[PDB]
Amino acid sequence: MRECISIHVGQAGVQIGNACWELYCLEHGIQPDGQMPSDKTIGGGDDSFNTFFSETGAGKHVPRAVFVDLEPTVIDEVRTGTYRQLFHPEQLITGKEDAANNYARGHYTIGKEIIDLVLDRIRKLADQCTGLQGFLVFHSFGGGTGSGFTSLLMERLSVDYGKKSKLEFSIYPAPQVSTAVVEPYNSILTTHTTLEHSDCAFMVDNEAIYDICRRNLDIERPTYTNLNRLISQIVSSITASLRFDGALNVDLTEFQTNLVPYPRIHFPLATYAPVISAEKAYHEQLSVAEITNACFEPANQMVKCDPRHGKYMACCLLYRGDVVPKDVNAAIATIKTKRSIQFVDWCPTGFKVGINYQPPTVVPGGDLAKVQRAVCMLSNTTAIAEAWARLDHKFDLMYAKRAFVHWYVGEGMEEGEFSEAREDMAALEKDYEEVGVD
Amino acid sequence: MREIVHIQAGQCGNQIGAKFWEVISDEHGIDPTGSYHGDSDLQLERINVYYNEATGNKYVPRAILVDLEPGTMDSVRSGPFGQIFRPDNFVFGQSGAGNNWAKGHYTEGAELVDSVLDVVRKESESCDCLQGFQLTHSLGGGTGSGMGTLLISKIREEYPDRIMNTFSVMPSPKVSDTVVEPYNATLSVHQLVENTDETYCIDNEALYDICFRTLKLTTPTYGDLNHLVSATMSGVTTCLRFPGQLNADLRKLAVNMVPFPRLHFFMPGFAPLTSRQQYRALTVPELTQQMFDSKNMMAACDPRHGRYLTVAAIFRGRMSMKEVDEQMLNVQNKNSSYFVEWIPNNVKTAVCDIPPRGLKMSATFIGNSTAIQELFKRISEQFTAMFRRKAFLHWYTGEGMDEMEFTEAESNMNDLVSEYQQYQD
Amino acid sequence: MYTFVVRDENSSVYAEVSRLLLATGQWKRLRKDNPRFNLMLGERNRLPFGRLGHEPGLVQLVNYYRGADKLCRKASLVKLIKTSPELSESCTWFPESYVIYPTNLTDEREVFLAAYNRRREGREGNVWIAKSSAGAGILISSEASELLDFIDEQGQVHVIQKYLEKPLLLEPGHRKFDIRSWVLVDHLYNIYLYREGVLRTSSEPYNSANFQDKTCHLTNHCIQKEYSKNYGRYEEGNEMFFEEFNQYLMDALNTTLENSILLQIKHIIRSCLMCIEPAISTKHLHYQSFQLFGFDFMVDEELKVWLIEVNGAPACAQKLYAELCQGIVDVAISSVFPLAPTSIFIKLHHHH
Amino acid sequence: MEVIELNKCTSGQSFEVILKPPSDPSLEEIQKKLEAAEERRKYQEAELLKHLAE
Ligand SMILES: Nc1nc2c(ncn2[C@@H]2O[C@H](COP(=O)(O)OP(=O)(O)OP(=O)(O)O)[C@@H](O)[C@H]2O)c(=O)[nH]1
Ligand SMILES: Nc1ncnc2c1ncn2[C@@H]1O[C@H](COP(=O)(O)OP(=O)(O)CP(=O)(O)O)[C@@H](O)[C@H]1O
Ligand SMILES: Nc1nc2c(ncn2[C@@H]2O[C@H](COP(=O)(O)OP(=O)(O)O)[C@@H](O)[C@H]2O)c(=O)[nH]1
Ligand SMILES: CC1=NN(c2ccccc2)C(=O)C1
Ligand SMILES: CC1=NN(c2ccccc2)C(=O)C1
Ligand SMILES: [Ca+2]
Ligand SMILES: [Ca+2]
Ligand SMILES: [Ca+2]
Ligand SMILES: [Mg+2]
Ligand SMILES: [Mg+2]
Ligand SMILES: [Mg+2]
Repeated sequence: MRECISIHVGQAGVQIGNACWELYCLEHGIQPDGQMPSDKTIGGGDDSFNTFFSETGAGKHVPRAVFVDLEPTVIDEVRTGTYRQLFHPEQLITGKEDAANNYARGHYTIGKEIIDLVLDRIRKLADQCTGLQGFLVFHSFGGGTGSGFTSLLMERLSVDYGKKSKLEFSIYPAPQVSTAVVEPYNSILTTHTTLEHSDCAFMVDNEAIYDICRRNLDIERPTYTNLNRLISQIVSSITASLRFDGALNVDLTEFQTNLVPYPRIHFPLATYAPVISAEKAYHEQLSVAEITNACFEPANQMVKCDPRHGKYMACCLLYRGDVVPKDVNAAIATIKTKRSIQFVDWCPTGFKVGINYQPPTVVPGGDLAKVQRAVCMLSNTTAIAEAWARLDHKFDLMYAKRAFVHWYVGEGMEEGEFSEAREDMAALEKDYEEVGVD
Repeated sequence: MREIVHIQAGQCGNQIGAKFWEVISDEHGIDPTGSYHGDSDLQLERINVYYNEATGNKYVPRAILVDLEPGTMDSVRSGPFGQIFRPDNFVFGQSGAGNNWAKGHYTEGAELVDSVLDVVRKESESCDCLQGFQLTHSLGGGTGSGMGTLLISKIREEYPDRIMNTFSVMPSPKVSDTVVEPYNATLSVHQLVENTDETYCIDNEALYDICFRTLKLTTPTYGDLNHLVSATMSGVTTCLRFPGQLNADLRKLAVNMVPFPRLHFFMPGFAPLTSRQQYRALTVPELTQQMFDSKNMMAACDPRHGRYLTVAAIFRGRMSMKEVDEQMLNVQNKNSSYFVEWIPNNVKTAVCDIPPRGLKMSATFIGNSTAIQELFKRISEQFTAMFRRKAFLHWYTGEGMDEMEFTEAESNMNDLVSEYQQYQD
Repeated sequence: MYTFVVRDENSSVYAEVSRLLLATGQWKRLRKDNPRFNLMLGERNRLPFGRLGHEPGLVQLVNYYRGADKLCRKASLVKLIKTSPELSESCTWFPESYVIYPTNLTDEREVFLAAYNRRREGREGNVWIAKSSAGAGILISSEASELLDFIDEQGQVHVIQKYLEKPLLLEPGHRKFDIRSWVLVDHLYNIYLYREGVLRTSSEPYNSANFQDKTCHLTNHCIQKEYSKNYGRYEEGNEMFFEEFNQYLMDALNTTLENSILLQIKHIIRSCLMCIEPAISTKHLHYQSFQLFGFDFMVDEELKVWLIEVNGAPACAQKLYAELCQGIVDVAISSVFPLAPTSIFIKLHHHH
Repeated sequence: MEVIELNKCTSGQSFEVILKPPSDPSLEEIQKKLEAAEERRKYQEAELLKHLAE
């Protein structure tokens, strides 16, 4: 068994992770007070769920996670919520004033005074691990912390844990749920300083999660609670291979091995289905060919874009529930003859399939209905390049006038790091076009 | 606990801040004795932003009343919410400022400034994590304008990393106390361009024309004007006083609202503004048409003449946050030629469940428009009309000022208008 | 008050639509770089499709289908037909074509020579035509050596297809001609055929013994108006509309435009568009698409309709601009952004 | 349509299906950027105090 440490940076990172560890305890049968009746090995053991949870002498199953925020309001929710007895105070770290949506404030000014503290707390968790696999970093591109302090943490993690793997769960900024303006700057700044240090990042667009809350769940004004409960459902499907028995995506190394051929192009796309409203009278259960066939509809993409005009480099199908391999192959064959699935010539045209018989656990009193079989597809598509273009265009429209550049320059940062990072993104879009277009 | 230190200076600064504390004390459910008597926990959620917690569950506003004469503060202490304030936060002299910017900034005000900064230090030291300072005052008098700017110059020196917002009432010959109001304004405007992160411009002519014409008030008075500013100040501070998805501090708000360090002068608006047909529930489309209407703005500037860099609207009351996104996203896509197309998504909206006292719903408007240059153009005109003849300068040269410093304040404000201009094209 | 943008100042078709929209008083044009819009009249090449459908509270519509160039490129179409099962390589209405890359850059040079050598081996016609998307650049010749050499002198992709040696000829005149149909595809993928069409004829008698003087062979409206000497003799601007042509088919051949040609044009159009539907549709997309096409057809002496190419940015006839543009607004735009007949189109039903 | 590497266990199974064959900064350097930034804040804040001094 090899452990996996979780790190949540910023409000988005903290809240999301908080909903995740709620879903984890329900999926593994872990009570709010930490007790796990099914766990017969008391005080220790090398089971598949122990990669996320540790065990005390008193039978308390504690997560291997860390919550870091520069303002205490969001983390105090964890210090007093339903699952307050899970974490101990070491894992919850809070500053006093935030980075005011400023990246320079999260990377330099403020982050400099707390960076050593977070590493010391992450160290304590690594000291319990017999074989640390790496870290999963949850953060937002928009926040000053999730963008600024995250990159600084990532840069350090590569120094103290060189051979370890680091995955990301990044919240891509959507103006529909955000009242900020300087988000395009933070995003391009955090992606330039974290690129060489992240082995695989899964982007979630608040705009995509938002619509799925209105179109499928019939929620007129989705809140962060609605958005988080859905995001954690995807986080669960992508991390169950590390928390259960199986052979597909068993350790963090296999995420890059299976999903990332080229180093800089490490941004898969996530597609999930079904998403049914609990308020519905009652839904006819979809077949395996139906939920699988839905993994190609944009409405169920964690990032809005058109893969029909891109090329694939990898493709994983993580099923959960009543799914048999026979049905997966048939559904796959039918999808090829109808869909446009163009792979790159230097990669085989294939799919890696993983099946977990436990259906998706739904939070009691939640927005999602209980389904008999759900699937989450991960696929490295050059179509995801659409997301970098939109964000780059906004960076240019503002930077062309130096709008807001003084708040950043006023925290010690140099203006060159704006064009220095923008030049890098211009290269990233250049790599996607070399691999997808003719 | 993100505390804010409130300073109100001068006759206007105190009379307005007095009603301000009288307005938000009612929303948070705090009687004139500091006792809480509300029925909702949202009232106490972020209550420590403006109120300190004393013994016996008493809530004492974190304000510092400043003036160089006793009159205006004798009425506050003995007025409606006079007892709520801290008895020691009353810092005042006896000579007065004689509506002279030099007496508040260089001579009389300089003699008292130290004792005020000592009170500020008592309120700041006990702050768990200070957000910043907000100052209410007028820019056409002596104390608030003169000593107010001095008090800002000395607060940044001791707190160079704290945010500083001002509610600055601009003078207007249509509602004029003295003829030297252009001078006192031009001198402070440069101090605000330098040492303030956010200045809300509140023209008295707009406030007067808003009462006379819209509110059908035949004979407006200073009190009636202060009612508007009270409702407006309450509106813009909602994000910092009540909870919800919108978690914000002054720096977080200033970062998204001020694209250039010197163009931080906001012109606010409020709705509804109904005369006594006053109980008719105002539809969402009605609040959004007035809130974006020139007649409903308090800077006396025609927005259609300039361009918006950023615009924020905050609604209050139990309404449809879905229809809200619709009506706002309507006015934008119907009058977009007035928004700069190089700041993506500059128009944003928030919703608060707690409405002002006695309103099904309201809407505050916080605009950062280049059209505010019209406000600095009228001042500069009235200034030059007198300064060219050196009229009334003896009140100032007698206090120790040179004519050179007047020519500088003029040139500094003319640059401000030039800087606002290049962004309008 | 709807909002739109104009990013193609050269589109005569959508310069007229933009004028009508403003004439209704309920549309407001913005700067070509303003993002808050409902309808975009984008550019031809490199249209930023990736930025659409991302403005909150804005339903957005564009006048192009992303990926439709598969049907509007010389070589791209010959490849689509041969590789798409919906069309197969034995396509009956598309002249036997071959994609030929110059020797200075797959390539069907050998497959072409295999078919060219069997025609000459059976005393059959062997007149081929060379042409590329990089033309204003066409060569007609019965010699395979002159064709492949004319392509080596170029530097782009050329296509060599069989030249119809027996095209239908109008009378009097003994002259060649082509047919241009305008198809409008809305956002629901309903295929609308314009009831009106144009015949771009040649004012020179067709001569099957001289392919050098390319005037009596290429019926382009720009080649007859520059190299021909009988322009405007038989019909104005070498444009014969369906009324007079349908009137000619009844006098000389004893048939009707609908039965002998229009039934096939109404069939070729359905085939080309339904084929690429699974690739270019915007049914479940975040934005919406719609585009006007220009189907060029050949008609031989046996009253058979052939498909030459499909224009993506097609111009319209001077006498049909007003009627067709008004229809574009009624069906393509007003259906999406309604306002506050007897359709000029012939809807071609199909199975989505 | 070839299925390879079929691994079965108690709580699931995994496999691969092939349809068609194929056709850093050190710690010294990170301390300089952070301190270099800390110096430009000291510099700017120094100018501010020297400006308020005048
Ligand atoms: N999906 C989702 N997005 C969130 C959530 N909370 C915040 N966001 C998004 O995150 C962005 C704001 O950045 P934050 O992460 O909240 O800011 P931060 O990380 O705390 O950094 P600072 O505020 O500068 O201290 C906005 O785009 C929000 O839409 C959440 O709970 N779920
Ligand atoms: N296989 C073929 N058989 C007979 N004639 C042909 C032919 N291919 C092309 N032509 C002639 O060439 C003309 C079309 O030329 P082509 O379409 O290749 O150039 P172009 O695309 O610039 C003209 P358009 O404006 O219609 O797109 C037709 O008028 C037709 O008479
Ligand atoms: N809205 C409003 N404006 C005021 C009030 N009192 C004074 N003013 C304005 O402020 C200016 C005079 O400033 P003043 O209050 O005397 O400043 P002070 O000398 O520091 O007390 C005049 O131009 C008035 O228009 C008030 O109660 N309400
Ligand atoms: C007081 C302040 N209120 N605000 C503010 C800005 C936008 C919306 C709501 C509030 C500031 O920036 C300073
Ligand atoms: C309400 C709020 N409006 N805003 C805001 C910010 C930038 C532009 C427009 C609006 C806040 O920060 C909080
Ligand atoms: Ca155990
Ligand atoms: Ca590494
Ligand atoms: Ca004295
Ligand atoms: Mg934050
Ligand atoms: Mg006075
Ligand atoms: Mg052409």
